[PDB]
Formats: sequence, C-alpha cells, structure tokens
Amino acid sequence: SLKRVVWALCFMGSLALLALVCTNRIQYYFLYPHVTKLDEVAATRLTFPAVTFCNLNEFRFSRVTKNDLYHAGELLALLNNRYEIPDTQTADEKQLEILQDKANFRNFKPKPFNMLEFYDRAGHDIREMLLSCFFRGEQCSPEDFKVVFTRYGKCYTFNAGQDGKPRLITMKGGTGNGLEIMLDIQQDEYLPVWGETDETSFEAGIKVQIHSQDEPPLIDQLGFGVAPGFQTFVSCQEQRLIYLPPPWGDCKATTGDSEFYDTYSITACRIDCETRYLVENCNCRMVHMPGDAPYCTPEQYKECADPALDFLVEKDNEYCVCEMPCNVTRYGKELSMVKIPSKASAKYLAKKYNKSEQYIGENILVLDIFFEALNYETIEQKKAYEVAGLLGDIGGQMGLFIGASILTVLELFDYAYEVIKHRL
Amino acid sequence: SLKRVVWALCFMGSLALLALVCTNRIQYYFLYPHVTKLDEVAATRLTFPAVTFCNLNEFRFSRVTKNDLYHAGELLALLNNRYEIPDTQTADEKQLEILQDKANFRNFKPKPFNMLEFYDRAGHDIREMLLSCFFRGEQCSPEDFKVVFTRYGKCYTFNAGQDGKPRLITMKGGTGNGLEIMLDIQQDEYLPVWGETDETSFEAGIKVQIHSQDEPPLIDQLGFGVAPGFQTFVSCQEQRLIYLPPPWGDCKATTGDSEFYDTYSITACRIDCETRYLVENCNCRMVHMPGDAPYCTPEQYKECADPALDFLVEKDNEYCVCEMPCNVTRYGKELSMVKIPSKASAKYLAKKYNKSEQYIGENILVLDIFFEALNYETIEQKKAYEVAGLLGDIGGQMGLFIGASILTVLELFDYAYEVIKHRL
Amino acid sequence: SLKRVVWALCFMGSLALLALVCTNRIQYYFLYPHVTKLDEVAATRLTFPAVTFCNLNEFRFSRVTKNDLYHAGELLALLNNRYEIPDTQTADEKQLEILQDKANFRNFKPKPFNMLEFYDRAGHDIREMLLSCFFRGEQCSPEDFKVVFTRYGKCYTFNAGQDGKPRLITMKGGTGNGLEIMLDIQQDEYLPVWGETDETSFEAGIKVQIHSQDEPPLIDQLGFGVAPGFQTFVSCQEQRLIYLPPPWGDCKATTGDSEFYDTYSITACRIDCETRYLVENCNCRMVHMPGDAPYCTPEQYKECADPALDFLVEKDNEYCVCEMPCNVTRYGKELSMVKIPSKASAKYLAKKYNKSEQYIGENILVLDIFFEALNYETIEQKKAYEVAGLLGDIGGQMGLFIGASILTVLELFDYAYEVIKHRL
Ligand SMILES: *[C@@H]1O[C@H](CO)[C@@H](O)[C@H](O)[C@H]1NC(C)=O
Ligand SMILES: *[C@@H]1O[C@H](CO)[C@@H](O)[C@H](O)[C@H]1NC(C)=O
Ligand SMILES: *[C@@H]1O[C@H](CO)[C@@H](O)[C@H](O)[C@H]1NC(C)=O
Ligand SMILES: *[C@@H]1O[C@H](CO)[C@@H](O)[C@H](O)[C@H]1NC(C)=O
Ligand SMILES: *[C@@H]1O[C@H](CO)[C@@H](O)[C@H](O)[C@H]1NC(C)=O
Ligand SMILES: *[C@@H]1O[C@H](CO)[C@@H](O)[C@H](O)[C@H]1NC(C)=O
Repeated sequence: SLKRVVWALCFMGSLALLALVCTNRIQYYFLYPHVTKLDEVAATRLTFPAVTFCNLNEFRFSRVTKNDLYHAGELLALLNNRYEIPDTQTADEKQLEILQDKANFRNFKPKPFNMLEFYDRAGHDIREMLLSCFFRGEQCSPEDFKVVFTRYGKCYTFNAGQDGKPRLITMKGGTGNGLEIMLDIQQDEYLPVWGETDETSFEAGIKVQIHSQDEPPLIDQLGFGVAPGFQTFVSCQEQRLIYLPPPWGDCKATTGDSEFYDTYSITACRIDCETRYLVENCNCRMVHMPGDAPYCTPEQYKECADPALDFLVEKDNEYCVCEMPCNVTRYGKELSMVKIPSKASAKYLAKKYNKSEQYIGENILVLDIFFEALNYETIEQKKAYEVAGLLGDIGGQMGLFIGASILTVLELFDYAYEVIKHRL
Repeated sequence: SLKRVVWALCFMGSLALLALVCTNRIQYYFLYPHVTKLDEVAATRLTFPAVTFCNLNEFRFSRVTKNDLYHAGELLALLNNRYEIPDTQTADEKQLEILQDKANFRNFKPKPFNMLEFYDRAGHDIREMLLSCFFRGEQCSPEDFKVVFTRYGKCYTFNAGQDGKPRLITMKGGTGNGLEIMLDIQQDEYLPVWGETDETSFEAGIKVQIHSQDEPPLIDQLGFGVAPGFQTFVSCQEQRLIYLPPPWGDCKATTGDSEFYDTYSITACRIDCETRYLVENCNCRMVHMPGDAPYCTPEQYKECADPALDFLVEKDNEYCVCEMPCNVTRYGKELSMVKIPSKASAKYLAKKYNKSEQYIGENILVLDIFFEALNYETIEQKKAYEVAGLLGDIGGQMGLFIGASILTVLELFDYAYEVIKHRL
Repeated sequence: SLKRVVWALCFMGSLALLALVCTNRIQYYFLYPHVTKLDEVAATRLTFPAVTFCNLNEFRFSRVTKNDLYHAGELLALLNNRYEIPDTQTADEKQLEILQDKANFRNFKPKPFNMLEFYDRAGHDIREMLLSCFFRGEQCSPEDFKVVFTRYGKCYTFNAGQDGKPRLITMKGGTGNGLEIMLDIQQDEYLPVWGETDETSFEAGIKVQIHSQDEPPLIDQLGFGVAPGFQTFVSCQEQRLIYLPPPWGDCKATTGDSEFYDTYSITACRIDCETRYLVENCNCRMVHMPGDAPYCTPEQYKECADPALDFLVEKDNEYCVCEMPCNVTRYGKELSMVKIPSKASAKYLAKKYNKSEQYIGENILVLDIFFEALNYETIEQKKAYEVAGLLGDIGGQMGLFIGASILTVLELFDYAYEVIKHRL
C-alpha cells in the first residue's frame, strides 16, 4: 500500500505544480503582452513628406485697413478696450502715424466682415516670401505650395498631395537632393509691439512642422522653430510605426469616418473634436477649424470661444477621446545650422534682391530638408503570446507533469459514466 | 528481432535529438534573455519636469572683494602664483583699475572665509536674471526657483518639488502651455579673461539640464547649452523606462539608502561615491557635494581634492560601482531656435528694461520648455523566457520525441525497484 | 456503437483543431520573426569616435593660379563657357582685379595637371584652421589630423585610427573630457560668387560628420552643419547595433572583401560600387573615390562622369546592391549652441590671433564633442522563434489534442505493416 501511496502523493504534487504553472501562463496570457520589432528597410523610392510652415507674424502690417481695425482690432492686440491705440511710448514716427491715421474712427461706415478675408489679405504673400525654391536640383514654383489656416494664421504647405497632385518622391540622399528653400520672414512687416501682453511674441523667425500627407498640420503643438540668418539642415528619418488594436494595443482600427477628414489621424480627431465642441457652443467656428459652420465677428472669439477652449482643455478632458491609429508614419528630425550669408555671398544677394546687407543679415533663412539615408525604420508591436503558443505551453506542461491529454480527460468522463450506473 | 531493433534505433535517435534540443533550450534559459516593449501611453495630467540652469559664469565680477581674492583668488584664475594680477595686456581701463584697486594687498587683515559665502554673494542674483517668468500663461515668481550649487557654482531650479512643494503639472501641449522664461546672462559681469588658461571659457550663454525631481542635477555631464539672442523651443518627451533586476538586467532594486539622498538615482550614487572618497581623503568636501563635512579654504582644492579626482577618474574606477535604478524616467529633448528680438520687438524691450538695443541683441535669451504631446513613451524590459515557458517547451519536446512524462520516469524507478530485488 | 462514435467524432475535431494551430505555428515560423533587445551597458573605457569635417568652401581663393583656372576653371564655376570671367556686377576692387589678372590667358603655356595637386594646394591648411586643439584637457596637435578627400574636397579627420595609430579613448564624461577644437573657417578666402549657379553655396560654416574608425566618411549625405560664432556642444551616445543574417535579417555576414576597403561598411559598398561603375565608364575616377585608376582633367568630369552619376542614381539603381553589416556601431548626437565670444572674451582673442573683433565675431567656431555618459546602447535583433521552440510548441500541441508522439506514429506504421500482409 505504501509504494502506491508514494506514487499517489507524487501524482498529487505533480498535479499541483501543473496547476500552478498553468495559472501562471494563463495570467500571463490575459495581460495580452506585446513586444517590439525594429527594422531598417532600405528602399529606392521614398515619398517626400509634406512640409508646412508659418511665419511667426500672424499678418503683415501694411495690408490692414481702418476697416480691419474697426471690426477686428479688439482681439488682435491693436485697440484698447475703449477703441483707441494702447500705450505707444517710444514709437517710430511713420509707424505710429500710419496707425493713428487708421485710428481716427470718425464717421466710419462699417464693412461686411469675415476673418477669412482678413487672414487672406493681411497675411504674408508666399510670392513675397519664397525667394528661391529648389527640389532635387529642379526649381519648384511658388504656385506649388498650398494655403492652409492655423492658429498662427495663413500658412503654407509644400508637397501637400491634395487636389489630386502626386506625392513627390526623392531618389537620393544628401542636402542637394532635398527641399532647399530660401525665405524672407519680412521683419519690417511685423506687428507694433508697443502694447503690453503676456502673449507678446518678441521673437522673429519661422515655425516649420514636417508631417505626412495624411494628417493636417498642428504647428502650435508640433512644429519646431527656425531662426533667420542660418541655413538649417534638417535630417529626416521616416519611421513607419504599426501599433496594435485593443486588447493588445490602443488603435482606432476602423477607417475613422470623421466629419471633416476622410482620412484618420490623431490630429484630425483632435481638431474635429474641438470643432464639434465649439459648433455645439458658439454656433460658429474658428478659422483653423474646418466646418460648414460660419466664422464669428471677433467679439465672439474673445467672448465665447476662448473660455470654451479653457474649460475644454481643463474640465472637458473627457469630451475628447482620441485613439492613435495603427499605421502611423512619423518623421524623426535632426537640426543643424550654418550661418548665411558669408562675407562673399552677401553683396550678390544684396544686389540680387535690392536690399541692404543688413536686410540679408537679419531677414533671410534657408530651410533645407532632406532624408539622411534612403531607409525607413519600422517599429512594429508584435503580439508576444498568441493563443497558439498558449495551447502549446499548456499542452507541453500537461504532457510533462500528468502526461494526460484531452482524450484522457474524455475517457475519464466515460470511466465516470461507467461508474454513473452505480449511483442510479 | 530486426523490426524491434529498428524500433529501438529510432528510439535512440529520438532520445538523442530530444537531449540536443533540450540542452539548446536550457542553455537558452540560463542566458536569461529579455526583450523590449515600447509603448506610447497618453494621459491628461503630466508632471512637469524639473528645470535646472547655470549661467556659464561662475560668479559676477562686481560682487567680489579684496577679501575674496585674498583667500580665494588662487584657485579662481585671478591671482598669479606669487599673489599678483596675471598678464593683463590690452585691458579695459576701469575693468583693470578696479582689479588693481583690489590688488594692493597691503596691510590686509584676513577674513574668516568659506566657499559658500563666496558662491552665495559673488554669484548671480536670480532677481537680476529672471526678466519674465511664465507657466501655462500664469506668471511665476523668482522666489519659486531653488538655489543649488554645482561645479559651475550657484545655479537655479524650477519645479524642484522639494521643501514640500507640489510638483507642477501641465494640462496642454504646445509652446504656450509650458515654461517660458526670459533670462539675462549679464555679459558685463563675466570674469576678466586676460589671463591664459586651458579651461578659459571663451563662450557666453547658459547651460540647462532637464531632469526629474528624483535626481540631483549633473549639469557638467548632462546639460545642453542655450545661446543668448534666441528663443529656444525645447520639445520634451517623457520616457518611463523600467529595467530589470539581476540576473536578467542590472538594477539596484533596493531603495538605495545613500547617506545624503533618501531617494536613489544614478547621479546620486555618483555624487555620494565621490563625496565619500573625498571625505576619506581631504577631511573636507567640495561645494557641489553634500555632507556634514566642512568645506576647505581654496588651497586644499588645488592642493588635495583635484588630484584625488584625477586618480579617482583614472585609477580608482573600481572604487565607485553604480547600478542603474529600475523605474528611471528620462526626458527626450529636441532643440530649435528662433531669433529674438525682431526689428519691431527691440525698442519695446530697450525701453522696458532700460538697456541699449545692443544689450538686448547680445544679452537676452528666452528658454522655452514644453511637452510635444501629452503622452509618455514606455521602454520596459520584459523577461523573454521565464521558467514556466521553459517547463512548457521541455514538456512539449519530451511529449513529442519519447512521449514519456515524469510519471513515466517515476514508474521507471519503480520498475527498477522491482528489478532491484534481483541484485540483492 | 454510439458512445464510441462520439469518442471518434471528438477525436476527429481534436485532430482538426490540432492541424489548425499546427499550421498556424508553422506559418508563424517560416516568416522568421525577430524581436528587439535594448540595453544600456556602462563601461569605463570607450573608444572615442572619429571626427571628420569639411569647410564649406572647396578651396581657398588665394592659392589658385592662372594654371589652375586654365585647366580647371571650367568645372569649378570660375570661367564662362568661352573661357572668360562670368557676370561680375557689383564686385570688390582687388577681388576682381586679382581674378582679371589671372584672366589674361594670353600666350599661356599649359601645365601638366591633376585634380589632386589642386585640391592639395588650393584647399585649406589645417595649420591655418586649427586654432586650439584640446582632448581630455591635453593639447592635441595639428599633425594628429588626417587628410581625406570628399566631394567638398580636402577635409580632415581626428582620431582616424589609420596608419597604425591607437584609437583614442575617453575616461570621463562632460564637456571638459572630450574633443574641444577652435576653428577658423576663413570667410576671406571663400569663392567669388558673382556668377550665378543653382548650387551656389551662399552659406558659410563647417560640416562635421561623426563616424567610427571602420567606415570612410560620407559627409555629403551624413554630416551636420555647424555655424561660426557658436561653441557647439555635441552630445554623443554610442550605439552598438547587431542585426541578423538572412533569412531573419539583412546582413552581409561575410568579411566584405571589397576592392579598396578591407573592412566592410555600408558606405564602403556605396563608394566602391560607384567607383567600379565609373571606372567601367570613363576610364578614370573622381577624387573622393579610391582606386588605382587615374583621375581626369576636368572636362571629363562635366563631360562623362556626372551624367554617369545621374543615370546611376536614376536608372542604374539595380547596379548597386548594398547589404547593411551585422555589428554596426552608430553615434547618436544632440546639438546645442552657446554664443562665442562674450563681451569679455573678445579682446583677448583679437589680441591673441591678431584679428579684428569683427573677425572673431563672424569667423570662429568651437566644435565640442563629448559623450553624454559612459554607456553604450545595444540594439540587438534576437531571433524570436527558433526551431527548438517550434518543436516544443508542436510537441505540446500534439501532447494536448491527440496525445500521440513520434513513437506512436512509428508504431502506427508498424501496425499498418502487420496489416500490410493482408493486402498481399
Ligand atoms: C496602413 O498599413 C498597411 C499595412 O498594414 C499599408 O498597406 C498602408 O499603406 C498603411 N497606410 C499608411 C497611410 O501608411
Ligand atoms: C530697388 O529698390 C529701390 C528702393 O527700395 C527702388 O527705388 C528701386 O526702384 C528698386 N529697383 C528695382 C530694379 O527693383
Ligand atoms: C517606480 O516604479 C513603480 C512601478 O513599478 C511605480 O509605482 C513608481 O511610481 C515608480 N517610481 C518612479 C519615481 O517613477
Ligand atoms: C535707467 O538707466 C540709466 C543708466 O543706466 C540710469 O541713470 C537711470 O536712473 C535709469 N532709470 C530707471 C527708471 O531705471
Ligand atoms: C562585431 O561583432 C562581434 C560580436 O558579434 C565583436 O566581437 C566585434 O568587435 C564587432 N566588430 C565591430 C567593429 O564592432
Ligand atoms: C599683425 O597683423 C598685422 C596686419 O594683419 C601685420 O601687419 C602684423 O605684422 C602682424 N603682427 C604679428 C605679430 O603677427
């Protein structure tokens, strides 16, 4: 009886250890773990990304009118609260006299107003910004950019891909085979800053955001700055990330049928959620937001929409729920600078563009964007432990400890069935 | 006999292959492999990191005295070896006459000295550096910084979290919802550099290190530079790395009860090990090192402590053994620049701060630190092959090749036990 | 009969599920998946990488001759098509009169020419560039650099490791324990740019590429720019990547016996493939390409070799097939800037180097390269699913569902063999 009892106790301990590691692997499985696969796939044809940039000015000074104050000088830091010029201590002569010429406001008939007219006309001409465009050694045109509207205002996009245009591709690396543009930020047309404000942008330069053709730009939250007086080499590395759907990951695996973007991205969910909340509140929308809804005369931006953004970012954080898409494609960047002009390259530019050497020194940048090498990194989340390997590990453990199988369990049911006649 | 012999030879080869792949998986297991899990977890509340910065000057020139030479001009590149001014060829008039006014050294009674008095008084006032502080659009105060002492000297920290203060959080991305500070590096108060030295810092600007509230700053080895004349956008990405303990990884999994830091980090182990070695050697410690031990009058820094650092970094590399902690939180950064001021924003600053336009051109920077997006990357080392999957794979292999189990092995012992009576 | 039939149907369904998940794991196996292992290994001795830099000028102006035009002014943007000066509108006086002095071309005997003589003599002296070299606080020498030839021309390399020199190592982090060099890009010696060109480099500064001693530099496609007037801190992080051979990965696992590089890299395959294609075409090679083949008088570069590069990059993309090597070692970099000189450090430099303060303001940079910390990241592709775990999972599944083994299959063959006598 004793040796059989020892055999039985070893069977009990073996079954208990089997149950322990089996629960270990089950509890491992229902965490749905996932691991990371990195890759560096070289390829010949690479889609050159969409470049987007805003000048740090919202709008030029010479292209506003007494109209454009009289509706819109309230929000845009040009009036007082009682419709007059703010404290203009130590101002330039003609700079103040043109503004005071606009600041009569006497017997003024109003004009039927929109913010989109103002951001169209008072903004920057790209034909007065784009000095020299180059792409793969071929001269590109100012009409090849695309106008968008951001929080900064009228902004531009190269290689947008929209309006049926083919996405531009590169065939070689290096700084010569990229986008090489020469821009003039036009510091003579910046806003008068004799008023005091907490958001008074003392800086000068450009803000550039690199993004795919998929997503709309989000320059306020994603872009990087580029100063004038420097050619800026921007090394780019394409990264094709693939995430996972839930339970494993967090992907909006659907097509993402948003109201205003047929394609889906993380920024599109953001901008459409904030759009939808504002159209819910103030019956009209901001200029950087799409919609069939109208825009508002600018009292309703500082009166209605801005505190809706404040309670939206503060208290209504649950009102926007955005899942990251699966096949995201980002662009790593590496910024480096060289100074421009030289002591030899100055006088040619000054003769060429009819400006002073001071103007060339403090008003021109050269944005230079190119891939470092013709390869894209691939960051995929692989499912670490599928149901098949679960069945393999459980079956291996049950093969080791008890040695039984599902056939053995079913014949155990049949052996109980032959014992079931004794109970009845 | 033949068919049974073939069955036996196939059993032998099957057992040998089983032993081969079993040794393959065992040798795989005792390497303790581990793989990488990347994640991008979005969240609403993010702890804004601790910002720390040193001006590149060690101490202002106007706040030193004939005292401060007479003890301390030896180490601090202001005396000769025989207590006189070094070679001051092509010096400014009053700049040299004030130093020579300090350089009489005639009938000088000494003064009871410390290095901490000198770095307190001769350093930079933060109230004479911090022009405008902003955080989330709310104006922060100069009293909200914290004074620390580094190798560069008196340095400052925003959002330190110490002295029971709550760690500051952000609720939105973009450059407006971050830390926006305007600083004056005060190039008029830099050191006279008419002496020659190999460590003669010809540069000018600020050095900034971003770190968690956990670790003390290590600006000499971790910080990045920021030049004046540029608003510098600093994109930040929080990364929560989780490593593994040994055998798998290299983690000090304990609480790390260091003598001078209750919390544990890699920099704390470094600074306490170097502290402990110096308190072992020179009976007193440097200013950037904590301790209950005193400091030294500056002959003992260039006489005792510096070659202890030299043999410490060179020969005593085994005297400091620092393991990286488990749940490290780093901050990826991306630097971009825009130029400041504009041609419009100059005269307002010059009127505002009572300085020349040259002063604004070459003396002011704007440090701008913000998260790119409200998400933190997660780099975890998962154990690749635990003991449970080991038992599963071994049990699966033994289920395939020989088909036996541990029950079969124990009954093989019992079958030998029934054969054990034949031997005795 | 019924209960046996139910046992048989459960055996059929169990066998079918077994076949399903078995095909799932086989199809998983022949994808050869691989996952990523990240590591951060700290170590004392780190090999300091090879630094390479080109001035953005190809060659100095004062070191060319009427010779050097008369052969070589055609390609090098100094002649017209009919051997005369291009449009020199708004030129400096002596700058144009020296060129016109070279531009007589009257009764000119030619001179036996090479491009390597011209890039040797007309380029930049490193002894007229390297103002102050420092490494680990020890002054390095201008003879410790190494001359190479790139597309930019005569370029230099620190810590090249070639000619039997030991690779330099660092023992401490921080900006003091790295390479600290002070350079003068010499904007007075840049090319006259009164001619118009699409590749007219208006910029000024230096281009620096950090690389291992293994690979030759590829500065046109890999380097980053550094402007003058800034000390540039370059944080470096060593990364030892290990890829996999095919089928798993894409590695040239062999030694890579290229014709001109005994060691193998990705850039070596590129430069030797383009070399081999050009030696196939124009019987002589460019200067940035190695070879026993000669070089060409410069009509054959703009006549033969450049369109061979054009059809090479465009149509002959299949003519170069380069696999990435296994144990690649890259160097992550992080660029930050501080301004140099100060208002105190100017006059010492101007007295020291016999130049104006304007010269110091717009002609000197300080390249500063150092490791952030004494640790290297390790990005290894581990094989995710080897043949051993395949046998374990299949054996576990066959242990679960049918419970059979390979012994059971062989005894099934023997049971068929006992049934094989009934057929014959
Ligand atoms: C989305 O991912 C699939 C592969 O899973 C690919 O076919 C498609 O091109 C991806 N889309 C984008 C925009 O990258
Ligand atoms: C050049 O600029 C000056 C002043 O800006 C102007 O008077 C002149 O007409 C301009 N000439 C050309 C050709 O643009
Ligand atoms: C340390 O890691 C644990 C999770 O393993 C977490 O609870 C804790 O907040 C972490 N500490 C820090 C400082 O990140
Ligand atoms: C402004 O600066 C000048 C010289 O620096 C000084 O004399 C004057 O008192 C200052 N005034 C104010 C209001 O700070
Ligand atoms: C190549 O990798 C092996 C380890 O697999 C190592 O011994 C060798 O040093 C590596 N070579 C280089 C140049 O990193
Ligand atoms: C300094 O430079 C001037 C002009 O460049 C020259 O005449 C003089 O000889 C130089 N002196 C020395 C000592 O280099």
